[PDB]
Amino acid sequence: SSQIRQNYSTEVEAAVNRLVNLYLRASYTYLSLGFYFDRDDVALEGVCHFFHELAEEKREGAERLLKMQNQRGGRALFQDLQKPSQDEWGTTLDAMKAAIVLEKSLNQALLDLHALGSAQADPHLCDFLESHFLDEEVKLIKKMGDHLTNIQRLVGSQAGLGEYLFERLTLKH
Amino acid sequence: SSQIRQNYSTEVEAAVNRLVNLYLRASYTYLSLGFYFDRDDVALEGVCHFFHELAEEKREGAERLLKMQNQRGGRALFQDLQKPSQDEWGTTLDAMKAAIVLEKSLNQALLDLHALGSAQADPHLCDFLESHFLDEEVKLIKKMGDHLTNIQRLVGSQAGLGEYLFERLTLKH
Amino acid sequence: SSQIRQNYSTEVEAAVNRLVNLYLRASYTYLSLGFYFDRDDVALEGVCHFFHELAEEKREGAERLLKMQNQRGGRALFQDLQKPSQDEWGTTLDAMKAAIVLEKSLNQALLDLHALGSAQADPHLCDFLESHFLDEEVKLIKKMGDHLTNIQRLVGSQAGLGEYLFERLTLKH
Amino acid sequence: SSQIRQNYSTEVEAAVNRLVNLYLRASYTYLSLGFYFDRDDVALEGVCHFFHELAEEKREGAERLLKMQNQRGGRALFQDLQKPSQDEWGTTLDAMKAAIVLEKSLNQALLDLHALGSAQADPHLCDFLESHFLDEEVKLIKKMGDHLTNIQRLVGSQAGLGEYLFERLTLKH
Amino acid sequence: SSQIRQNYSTEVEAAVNRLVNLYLRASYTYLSLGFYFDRDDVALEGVCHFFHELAEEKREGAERLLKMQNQRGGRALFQDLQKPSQDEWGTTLDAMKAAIVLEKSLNQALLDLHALGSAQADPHLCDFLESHFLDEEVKLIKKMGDHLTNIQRLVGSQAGLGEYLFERLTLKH
Ligand SMILES: [Cl-]
Ligand SMILES: [Cl-]
Ligand SMILES: [Cl-]
Ligand SMILES: [Cl-]
Ligand SMILES: [Cl-]
Ligand SMILES: [Ir+4]
Ligand SMILES: [Ir+4]
Ligand SMILES: [Ir+4]
Ligand SMILES: [Ir+4]
Ligand SMILES: [Ir+4]
Ligand SMILES: [Ir+4]
Ligand SMILES: [Ir+4]
Ligand SMILES: [Ir+4]
Ligand SMILES: [Ir+4]
Ligand SMILES: [Ir+4]
Ligand SMILES: [Ir+4]
Ligand SMILES: [Ir+4]
Ligand SMILES: [Ir+4]
Ligand SMILES: [Ir+4]
Ligand SMILES: [Ir+4]
Ligand SMILES: [Ir+4]
Ligand SMILES: [Ir+4]
Ligand SMILES: [Ir+4]
Ligand SMILES: [Ir+4]
Ligand SMILES: [Ir+4]
Ligand SMILES: [Ir+4]
Ligand SMILES: [Ir+4]
Ligand SMILES: [Ir+4]
Ligand SMILES: [Ir+4]
Ligand SMILES: [Ir+4]
Ligand SMILES: [Ir+4]
Ligand SMILES: [Ir+4]
Ligand SMILES: [Ir+4]
Ligand SMILES: [Ir+4]
Ligand SMILES: [Ir+4]
Repeated sequence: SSQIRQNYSTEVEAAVNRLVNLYLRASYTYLSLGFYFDRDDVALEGVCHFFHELAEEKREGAERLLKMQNQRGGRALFQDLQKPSQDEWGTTLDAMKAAIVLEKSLNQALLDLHALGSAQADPHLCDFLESHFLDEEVKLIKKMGDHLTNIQRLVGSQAGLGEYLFERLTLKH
Repeated sequence: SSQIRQNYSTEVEAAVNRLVNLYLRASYTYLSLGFYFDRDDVALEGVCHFFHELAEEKREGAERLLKMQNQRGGRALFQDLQKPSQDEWGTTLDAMKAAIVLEKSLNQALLDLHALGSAQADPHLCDFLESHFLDEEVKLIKKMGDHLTNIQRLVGSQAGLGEYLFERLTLKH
Repeated sequence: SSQIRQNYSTEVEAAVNRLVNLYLRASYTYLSLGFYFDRDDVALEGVCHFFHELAEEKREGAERLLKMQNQRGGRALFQDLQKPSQDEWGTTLDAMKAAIVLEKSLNQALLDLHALGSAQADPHLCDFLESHFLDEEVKLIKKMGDHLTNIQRLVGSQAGLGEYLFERLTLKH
Repeated sequence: SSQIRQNYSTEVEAAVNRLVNLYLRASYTYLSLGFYFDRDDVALEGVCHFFHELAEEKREGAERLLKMQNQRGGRALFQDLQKPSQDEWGTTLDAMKAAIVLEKSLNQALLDLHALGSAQADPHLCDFLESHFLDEEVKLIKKMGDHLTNIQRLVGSQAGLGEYLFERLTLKH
Repeated sequence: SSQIRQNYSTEVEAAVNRLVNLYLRASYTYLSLGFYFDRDDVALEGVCHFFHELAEEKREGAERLLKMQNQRGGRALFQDLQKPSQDEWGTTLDAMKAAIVLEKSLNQALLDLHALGSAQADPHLCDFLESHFLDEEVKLIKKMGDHLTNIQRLVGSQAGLGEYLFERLTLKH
């Protein structure tokens, strides 16, 4: 409310609600990725676990944004959550490529909101993103890039072997 | 690589490689300062320890920059490391004056890189420097200034006495 | 200084300063090797760790030489540190071959300094090298030779598979 | 005896007996130095302790030589122990200068015996000296040189002040 | 001696001395196998360890036979120990095939000595072999046969890969 709100633009408020929607959509995408790798005809437990953990992390990011919206006196507004872009996610390589495309879209949304906060002279917003989001996203994208390189090295002429070995020896089960 | 790189300018990448070189050069200067105060004809153990700890801290700073270069998808490029500016470092006062000149050159390089990141709208870079470098450097320069004042108070007409007492009663052995 | 110096030739003093430069150059080479294997497009953590540990070990060797220089009353003299011979290090096999070439150059420098100490009738120098350097170097070169053989066995017709498996099952992560 | 003796020259045997005499004489000199600094008109406890510890260390060195003489099948032969060179030892500076002259005479005797062992192709003798004596002597002479430099820095125009402060703040009480 | 000897034939006594020689020869063969797999150009630590443990076990078997020879009042007689049949042992498969040939020769010698004890009505001898040797040998030969099958499965078209993986994932390091 207006009782606490100070230096918190309507533009930032609306962009925070849109970023909550993006993070919840990303969480839903990772929920779908994780259950796909739990199928009996896919059966890669370390890949399931990897994506299920990211579903939780993206939900938590949305909840931290909503907490901050209320700390600044803005009002949460929820929109429909679109379903994920695919029903089946292919190989671990296909899934990791889709994940890094998703993360770079979140990172660009964070950078766009930081730029809006900078333009609005909203240093609390800018610090909030720097402290809780920007480095978490750079670290995650580096880890996904590391995983992509290792998955790609393992395809060789024996793709099933490579997919098994990556799941067994890199990912957590 | 281009697989992870996002919002990371070639200007920042090059300036990070130059700052790694500056931090490694500073580490090498402090290595030389510390071994000079271990000479049998100098023999000030607390001064040796002070500079040897700074050699480690500046190496660690370079390694954190290199880690960040790879997290952003830039490429580390190493150059020759120039030898320190002196082979013998004079009195503890001379050495502490040389140290604060070195630290203010590092601090200005940090501030210049922060300004470049600001101009490039690179908030991850700016936060990285604010979080791991800028306050560490202000604290160190304050401590060196405190030490300079105490060393200067102790010169009096008995410079050897004063140098001994500072090493014994302020510095760590 | 001349206050403590005894049986410590100017030839040995100068050769110890050159060996410090060689060890620091080797440390710098291993720093570069380790950050190359941390690139997102290389991404071999066990290889990164292997080389980063050697960077530390070679720095420590240089510092033990400098300590000994001062214990004998010689004077440390630092020179420029040349950059490593490559900016990119190829495969783990290429990197391990470069590492064993580097180590055999250090070992020959140790053996040359031992021979000079022998010729100068400097038994403290000879014992110092025997006690802290010669067996450490033989052990390291044996381990690198063991690793080269295992890497070479794994190339087969599936080089990426082999590189992954060596990193996962031999090297430490 | 001839029952165990092997590769142990009569020259080395005699030189070991002479070195025992030198170490016992050095022990006796340090006994005198320590009791002089315990006089009520001298009264420098940290200096007393420093020299009394060296009296013990030099006795222990003689006893290790005698143990080795019997392990090699040589025969200990004792000679008269000459009294120390002074009855009163002056200032801490005078005493530390006398101590480093004494230690460099012991070190030259060690180096001479090592050279004789080398010439006699007696590697057990050479290793024994390298392992238990040569580095102990280099470390001690470095510490004495460090102390001389600090004592000299403290003389200034207030020699009594400096002598008190060195004893209080460097030496152990 | 005749003071304790009872029901212990000269035939059994001589055959026990021959079996000691066979076990010591087997120990020597396993010593050679283990050091071959420690070569830098072979470098299979789990294979080294496997054979070095068998060298110890075969020595211990010989020592238990010698203990029993003296408990029965026979007299140990030692013969020359022939060197192993090869200086280089080929692949892990070649080495494991040589090991099972060696073990089946030991097992046949045990069975022959049991038959002699049976014929001599020497139940202490027969029980001694049943209790300490016959099942140990059946268990070892089963384990070697298990290993041969797994090594053979791994040759495929990538023999170096298979040899590495067997050493890493079956044998102990
Ligand atoms: Cl709606
Ligand atoms: Cl260059
Ligand atoms: Cl220069
Ligand atoms: Cl007499
Ligand atoms: Cl014979
Ligand atoms: Ir799951
Ligand atoms: Ir799951
Ligand atoms: Ir799950
Ligand atoms: Ir900002
Ligand atoms: Ir693991
Ligand atoms: Ir987990
Ligand atoms: Ir597991
Ligand atoms: Ir030091
Ligand atoms: Ir130091
Ligand atoms: Ir140090
Ligand atoms: Ir900023
Ligand atoms: Ir400290
Ligand atoms: Ir690393
Ligand atoms: Ir590393
Ligand atoms: Ir590292
Ligand atoms: Ir030598
Ligand atoms: Ir393991
Ligand atoms: Ir480790
Ligand atoms: Ir005393
Ligand atoms: Ir005393
Ligand atoms: Ir005493
Ligand atoms: Ir020698
Ligand atoms: Ir103290
Ligand atoms: Ir003490
Ligand atoms: Ir005290
Ligand atoms: Ir081994
Ligand atoms: Ir072994
Ligand atoms: Ir072994
Ligand atoms: Ir039977
Ligand atoms: Ir074992």
